[PDB]
Amino acid sequence: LQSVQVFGRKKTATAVAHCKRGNGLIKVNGRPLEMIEPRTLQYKLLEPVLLLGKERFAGVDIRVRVKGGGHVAQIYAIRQSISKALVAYYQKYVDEASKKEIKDILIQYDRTLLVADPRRCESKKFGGPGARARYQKSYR
Amino acid sequence: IHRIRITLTSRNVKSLEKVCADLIRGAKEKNLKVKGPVRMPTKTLRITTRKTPCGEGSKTWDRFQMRIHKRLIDLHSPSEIVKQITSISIEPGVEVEVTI
Amino acid sequence: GRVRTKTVKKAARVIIEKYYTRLGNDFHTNKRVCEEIAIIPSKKLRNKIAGYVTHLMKRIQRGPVRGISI
Amino acid sequence: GVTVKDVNQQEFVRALAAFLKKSGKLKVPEWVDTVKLAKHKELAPYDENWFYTRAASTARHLYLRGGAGVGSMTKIYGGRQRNGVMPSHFSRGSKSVARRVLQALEGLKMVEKDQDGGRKLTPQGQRDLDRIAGQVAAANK
Amino acid sequence: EQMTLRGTLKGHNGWVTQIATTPQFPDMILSASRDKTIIMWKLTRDETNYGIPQRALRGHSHFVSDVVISSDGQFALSGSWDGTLRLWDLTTGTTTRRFVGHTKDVLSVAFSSDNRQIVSGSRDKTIKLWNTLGVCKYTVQDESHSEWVSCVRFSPNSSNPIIVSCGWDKLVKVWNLANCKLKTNHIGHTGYLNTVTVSPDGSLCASGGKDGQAMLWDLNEGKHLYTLDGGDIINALCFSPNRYWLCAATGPSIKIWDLEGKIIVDELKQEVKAEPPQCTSLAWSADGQTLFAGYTDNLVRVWQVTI
Amino acid sequence: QISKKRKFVADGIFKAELNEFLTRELAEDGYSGVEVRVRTEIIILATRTQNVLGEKGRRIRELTAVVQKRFGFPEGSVELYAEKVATRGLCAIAQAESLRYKLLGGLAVRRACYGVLRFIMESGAKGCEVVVSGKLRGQRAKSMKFVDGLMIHSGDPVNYYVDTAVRHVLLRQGVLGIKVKIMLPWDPSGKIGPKKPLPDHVSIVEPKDEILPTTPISEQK
Amino acid sequence: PDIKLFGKWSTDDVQINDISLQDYIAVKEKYAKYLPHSAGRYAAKRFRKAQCPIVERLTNSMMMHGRNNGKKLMTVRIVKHAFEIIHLLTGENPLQVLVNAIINSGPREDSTRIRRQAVDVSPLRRVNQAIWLLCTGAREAAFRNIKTIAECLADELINAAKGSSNSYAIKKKDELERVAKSNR
RNA sequence: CCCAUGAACGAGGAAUUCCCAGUAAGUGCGGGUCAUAAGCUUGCGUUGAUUAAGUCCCUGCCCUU
RNA sequence: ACGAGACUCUGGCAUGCUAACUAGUUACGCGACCCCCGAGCGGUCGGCGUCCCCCAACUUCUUAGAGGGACAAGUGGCGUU
RNA sequence: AGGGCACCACC
Ligand SMILES: [K+]
Ligand SMILES: [Mg+2]
Ligand SMILES: [Mg+2]
Ligand SMILES: [Mg+2]
Ligand SMILES: [Mg+2]
Ligand SMILES: [Mg+2]
Ligand SMILES: [Mg+2]
Ligand SMILES: [Mg+2]
Ligand SMILES: [Mg+2]
Repeated sequence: LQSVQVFGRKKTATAVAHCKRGNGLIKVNGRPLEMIEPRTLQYKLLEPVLLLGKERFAGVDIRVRVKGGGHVAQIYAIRQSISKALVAYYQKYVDEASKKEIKDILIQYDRTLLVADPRRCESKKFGGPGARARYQKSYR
Repeated sequence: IHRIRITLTSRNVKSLEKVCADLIRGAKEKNLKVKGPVRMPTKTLRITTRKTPCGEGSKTWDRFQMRIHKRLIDLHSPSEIVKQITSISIEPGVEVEVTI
Repeated sequence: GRVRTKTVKKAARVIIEKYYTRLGNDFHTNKRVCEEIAIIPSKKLRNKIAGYVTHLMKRIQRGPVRGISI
Repeated sequence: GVTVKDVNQQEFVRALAAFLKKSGKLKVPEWVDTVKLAKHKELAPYDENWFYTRAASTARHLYLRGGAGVGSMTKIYGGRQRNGVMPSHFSRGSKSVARRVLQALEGLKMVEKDQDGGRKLTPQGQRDLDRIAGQVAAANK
Repeated sequence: EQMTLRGTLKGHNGWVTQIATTPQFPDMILSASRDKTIIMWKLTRDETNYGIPQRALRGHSHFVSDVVISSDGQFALSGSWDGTLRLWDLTTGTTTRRFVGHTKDVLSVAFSSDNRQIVSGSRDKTIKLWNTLGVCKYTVQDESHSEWVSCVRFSPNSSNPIIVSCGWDKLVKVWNLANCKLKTNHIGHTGYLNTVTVSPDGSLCASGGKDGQAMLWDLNEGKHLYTLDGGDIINALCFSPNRYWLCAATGPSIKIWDLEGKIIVDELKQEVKAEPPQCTSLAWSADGQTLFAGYTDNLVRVWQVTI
Repeated sequence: QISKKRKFVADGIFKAELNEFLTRELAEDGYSGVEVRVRTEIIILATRTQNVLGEKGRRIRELTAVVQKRFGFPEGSVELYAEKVATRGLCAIAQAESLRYKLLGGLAVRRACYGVLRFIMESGAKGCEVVVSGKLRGQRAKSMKFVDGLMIHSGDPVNYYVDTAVRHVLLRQGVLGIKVKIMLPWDPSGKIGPKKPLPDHVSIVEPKDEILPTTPISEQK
Repeated sequence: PDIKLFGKWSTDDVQINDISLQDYIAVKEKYAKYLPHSAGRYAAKRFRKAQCPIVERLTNSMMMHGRNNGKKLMTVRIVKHAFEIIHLLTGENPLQVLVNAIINSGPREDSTRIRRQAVDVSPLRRVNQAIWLLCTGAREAAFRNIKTIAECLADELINAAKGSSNSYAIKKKDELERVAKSNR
């Protein structure tokens, strides 16, 4: 029984990928990875598989459960969780060399595939509609 | 015996944690099966109000808040033993509710 | 800016003048030594003092320093 | 093996609506040609057979998430209400439409009342939806 | 016999703080690091790389300060600045046991000869004796060092079972393992101490630290034998398993002394306004032909004893 | 049954009203504060507990009776006790009341303020500030400030290092305002001052001078 | 595995003729991405936007005016359809067309108005202003017209790449450089 | 709430406001007010940029002679 | 010496610690449905249950306590250095 | 006369 559970975050969206020894299945909330909406950003989800090849994923089944945030943030959380889950599975049940090479590929393409973006919404302050904008000022 | 649930509530985290630790230490000394302190989400009561008593000047606001922290402890013990354990000195500001 | 105030600078100078033999060029060891030998109320202040201690130790190894009399 | 979650949901809804209309045992209210589906709508639905589409959508939602009542359905089909010169706000769907859809689905025996309240799919309804999903997958392939 | 540079191991992302080798597996070594991981290296000795990272042991919250390998080569014992010790199953790379009780950074760990006991020295100025199940059998704090306990070691000779400890109070102490009571107290050094090592025969104990002097003590006699001069701060001391040598990591360089002649055999200097990387740890191979040295540039260097 | 939010707000409101009532009732008796420990025990801190107790406890019994009647406690459930303030000179409320009654007694403003300042400083405070505002001399109003020692104004440490009190004095010509601020000394024990030191104060341990060994010496234990 | 934008357009054959702009038009190699949507922090530091892929910079500049603020999925779809239209109309690589349009639209000399004085224009500002002019021309062509925004963007890019005077960006660049010459 | 009625307004002169990163802007949701109740305010998330890393030209404030 | 800074709250990190039927995960058992084909250690399930007479392990996700973590600390350049 | 600072100044 070889499995890992690795999360990825984007804003308030959090996706946990369970990656176990398998035949190459990838699901998000029980749906095929190609069925996740919006499909404008389908390549964002497919990027880990396109970069690493289907051969790396051929030996694992990955099921992703995602919640919170919005549509785009969930897309980014899913892709980050898939990449981090594959890296963790490789570093735990395969050699360190394979983990290093796949991690290098992912990092070279995009660092957010492995490292979470820490940006969060800034608090509103009184005297304006938002964090920085102020209400219009009149003089006469 | 009976299953005893102790709910502790406070506005002071440090005193709340001290009381919880003392209760768990007492339960351990009495050799009781005690579920650790389950921490409920902290409640933040907020009141935002204008600073000025009149209506003049730059519209500045005070953001007052109160934080309520809640803990749960589960015990399998007789009621008398539970009361004896809860009879220890309780720090001020901590409200304890025992249910059987 | 990263200008350290007189609190940090004076604490670092006194620490170096009193415990020069236990200090070195390693920030983390200096931080442990500072927290062992001084009461510094906050972790951030401890880190700033240890960092300036490390900087001054490098300067002292490179040559004499006016502020510190060892 | 094909289940609902394996197919495109819009295509599945269209196929299931066509299946319900072809079966023709679904009870349709007399006022389907007069009403609009919510107070935040401006016009009645463009599709004359909107009732079958709504029933298929409701059955799919019950498949995905059982125990939903009329209030949950009105939340599902709610949308943005524009208020003229005033800001827009969320608004719920028509309770009569949701209730009639649920009752018609119960009449088809695809839907039964849940023990804890609300509605759920019967095993027959689950089987019908999975067969429709298989047909959709076959058509796509 | 002059040692030459053979290769480098480039896995770590922080200072290499300790290197461990075992006689059972000549192709496997361990390296602890400040990147909070312990790398198990498989030695290929190929043209491309001398060795590559085989496995990474993770679970420490702070710097890993010291690592040792069990006699059978199946388990590893590590200490860390997070104040805990960990026992690792090398086959799976998971932690089998956690040792808690030190209130500050754990600076040194050591296995007994039969691996039935574990000794740990920490910044809390306390020495702790444990069993393999993670229970602190004994805690020496009354007669212990007045400063950080920087290194603790076990004697390999079971005839006189003793523990050798060195701390930042410039003292070397000997403890009777039977009762964990002080036996000998050495007051030679003038600066804080970084390391104490014991000869394979158990007769010799070498101590080194800030003052740069490597002082030899007779464990049987209980007296100071002599003193060797190292230019820089001594970071690590190691006795050659077969040759009558003493190896010291003096600043950026490595000095080997022939104890028979008390003279320098060789000086291992890395080929270069920045200070050179410091050597932090030394470990001889099982056969004694290969010396592994850890440095502050996140590298391990391999020196081969060449005729 | 009542929600926890409402329960905590209600307990706070009860303490606020009780403190206000005791402030108005026992101002001349040196009242400084009240502690409510749940029978419900109510501890009244005062400089002159004899006047709080009254003739054979008559006044304290009256206070217990009115408290019980107003707040709806069951008869006999609430008990009131009186205690003396440990360091009268370090209580801002006590000093403000003392200054208020000195001013009501016709004492000169400068004399009364300087007397209070000297008493506070002799009590062990790091520093103090006394501000008296109003129609001190003539119709035009002004404020006189008397400061001594160290005083901090900004940041979190003000919350636990500075004790503040504001009081009103009803004179013939109008109201005078009294503000008393006392910077408490650092007390590791925690009795007269905060245990936590000032956050920007770094205290460096003086090393113990030691003699380095000239020659290696070994001892046997 | 070669990476093609939208899975259709390759970057290997794209050539940047102007050597001054070669360091400020990120289009190939490490800058080849499947989509013009990276959610990167290119505005964190100065000059870092030079690393942002040029297609994504165009997509960002299409999110105007206010009513379209933040609708990056819509602008990505617009750019995809515009590239499809460009390929149909010209037979060329849409990336090559975009690069040529930017090169031809960037003004090389401007006036600073300190009476005005002529000054040179840095390559980064050249790229910035080229993108701004192209997007502005497309938007103004599409406003109050049955022609869609994707078609207007495709026409603007094609004309700018050809250097034709039918391009809003080309006309604005010519006016700016003429004024700079006058104030020289 | 329903049916019906279907005005100005086709991007706004002189002038002028706010703002640099999860920010501006778009978008909705809570709290306060509240029997009835948000075009206000105070918070929250969601989508998410262009431009700049400079200056004393304007408006001010400050320092020296 | 006050003010600035320090400070308090907040945001971001921890597969390390503490530990949860008013949070969950994974595993297993039962059940529903799809695929005869390639019917399985299959797929989907916010369907039920597993300290709660007795029947399962854990804390990644959630909550919230303790501690850690960042110091212009490392390298290069400029600077009176 | 010279020198600083600020999207409640400008660029
Ligand atoms: K149009
Ligand atoms: Mg906003
Ligand atoms: Mg809706
Ligand atoms: Mg201060
Ligand atoms: Mg401040
Ligand atoms: Mg109002
Ligand atoms: Mg956790
Ligand atoms: Mg203005
Ligand atoms: Mg302007």
